[PDB]
Amino acid sequence: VDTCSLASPASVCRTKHLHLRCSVDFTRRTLTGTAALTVQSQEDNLRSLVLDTKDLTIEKVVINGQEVKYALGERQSYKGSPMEISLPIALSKNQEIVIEISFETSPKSSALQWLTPEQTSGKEHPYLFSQCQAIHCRAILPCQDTPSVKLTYTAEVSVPKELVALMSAIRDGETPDPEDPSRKIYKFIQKVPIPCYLIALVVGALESRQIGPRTLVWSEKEQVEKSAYEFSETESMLKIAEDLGGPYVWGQYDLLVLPPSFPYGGMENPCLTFVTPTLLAGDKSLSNVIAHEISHSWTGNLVTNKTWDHFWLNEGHTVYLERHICGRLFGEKFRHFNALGGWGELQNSVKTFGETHPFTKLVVDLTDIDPDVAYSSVPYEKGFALLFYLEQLLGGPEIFLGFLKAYVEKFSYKSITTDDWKDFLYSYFKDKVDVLNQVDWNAWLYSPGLPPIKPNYDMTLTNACIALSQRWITAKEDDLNSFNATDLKDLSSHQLNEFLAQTLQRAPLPLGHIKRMQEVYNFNAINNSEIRFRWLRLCIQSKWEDAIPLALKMATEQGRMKFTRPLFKDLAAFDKSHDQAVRTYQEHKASMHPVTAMLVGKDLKVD
Ligand SMILES: c1ccc(Oc2ccc(-c3cnc[nH]3)cc2)cc1
Ligand SMILES: [Yb+3]
Ligand SMILES: [Yb+3]
Ligand SMILES: [Zn+2]
Repeated sequence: VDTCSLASPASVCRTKHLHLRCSVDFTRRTLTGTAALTVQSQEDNLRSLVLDTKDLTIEKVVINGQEVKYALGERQSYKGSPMEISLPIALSKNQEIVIEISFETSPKSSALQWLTPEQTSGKEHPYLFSQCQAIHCRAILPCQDTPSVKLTYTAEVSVPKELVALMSAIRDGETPDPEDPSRKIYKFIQKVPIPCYLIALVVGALESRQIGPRTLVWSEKEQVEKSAYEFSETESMLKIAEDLGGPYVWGQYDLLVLPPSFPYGGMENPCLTFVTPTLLAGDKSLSNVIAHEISHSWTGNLVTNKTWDHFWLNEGHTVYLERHICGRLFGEKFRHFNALGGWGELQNSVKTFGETHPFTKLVVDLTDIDPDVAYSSVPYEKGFALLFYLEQLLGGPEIFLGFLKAYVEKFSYKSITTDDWKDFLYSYFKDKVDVLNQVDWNAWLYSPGLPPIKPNYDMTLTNACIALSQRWITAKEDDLNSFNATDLKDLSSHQLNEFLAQTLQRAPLPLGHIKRMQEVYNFNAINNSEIRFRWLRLCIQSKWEDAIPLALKMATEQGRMKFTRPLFKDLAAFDKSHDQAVRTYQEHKASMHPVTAMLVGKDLKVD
């Protein structure tokens, strides 16, 4: 039972294939076309079925060349409206039919962001991008919008000829549009069965540069060169991931660097990972996001969560693999450093939500909950902590990686629950069941708050961050002169970020301390988005008025939710910037990504 979907479940019927034929209309801000769904009946005498839709305009439904009856139910908030389709003939079990739905998206589709030329790098062309995870595919096309159903797809997308279209699929050619010479049709093929949240589309003035044997980086021309350098470790990370998870089955691994309003750090769209331009630090320091997206090619894209209640399966295992890739490239001491950092991020999420909050549970119950509202570090970090705890309990990383590879092999091309995962863990580790029976499963999986046990972490790389953070926290006015730029000479950008995170956990600090920190460290000059984000939060929470224009600029010049949401919340909580935070949000609301706009609105209590 997928409580986030209004469609017929996989026990009734299953979509096997989607053939999408659409046109991108920038003037109307609509995608117009036909979604031809190959549906297989799982029941005898099947006469109707239900699909998910959200703000879609349906023109007609054609089956076997004839128009059929359909009805749209009442809208159920963020779940959208169920579409019931009357089949022209009753279907036997395993019988297939093609249902061709003519539709148009709304300009306010929650899956899409339409950008005017002014909102892009080049300033001459418009731009469009999609983001389906978790339940926004229904706001693009009618579908069984549930990760419990996997389908292949083909697509033909008509766009203005001066633009390029890309999808989460293999590029299958381009031709002039035979119905409009001012347009081009780009073709796509996704031969590997995927859940529909993995369907993705981008249309804009895109250029590409090859960075590996199976990787192109795509972006507007202005970002191509910086992107090619930033993500140069991609091929080496793909090779390590294959060693850990088995063959890469997707063919190509391309990267698309989106405009700054992209709401997430990355999105694992198959064949075409989408990334935030906030990774463009100039030193490859934020490349763990690429390692994370690459890992999803196994954990999430091959083995998928059956419902959103089991999303931790996707994230926990991906973070676990991501940390091993970075560990193979930079050492085991670095893997422990990132892991311990992740525990800190989990402490933060638990503190923010509250230790009894249901969203702090590993397995959640999303009935009547908008998944976008539940989104946090919890499934990532509590999921990772569980796996890291199990690794230590079970004999170490080599042993636990053996389980991960077998797990991916066992469940490839399937959608699974937490019970399916636990059963296989027990089956794989049959000779260690007595060890497994010591795990407090009810607490780990179903209880809110911090996990019952904290794993063991090597402290080598963390020690200098903790030492410097503690020097600042315990410093009195007569100690401020003892700080100097030399305090940072032996710290990597990762350690600098960790020093800020540690200090931020004890914020506010006195205003004189924060002013001294700028004087000696010149943190205002740092472009690295992670570091700048934590430094600006530290300044605002410490009531430094000078930081207000810097924090407002970062919150609005980019839209990665991880940065924009806490920056707006900190600015709203500071009396000196409260009014400016609310006004800036209201002024930018129309230009923002629809999900980000909704979430920042809720955070600020501005309707
Ligand atoms: C993007 C948007 C929403 C989404 O849905 C969620 C979010 C959080 C959980 C969750 C699990 N434990 C605690 N929170 C589960 C599902 C996933 C991706
Ligand atoms: Yb081809
Ligand atoms: Yb003193
Ligand atoms: Zn992920």
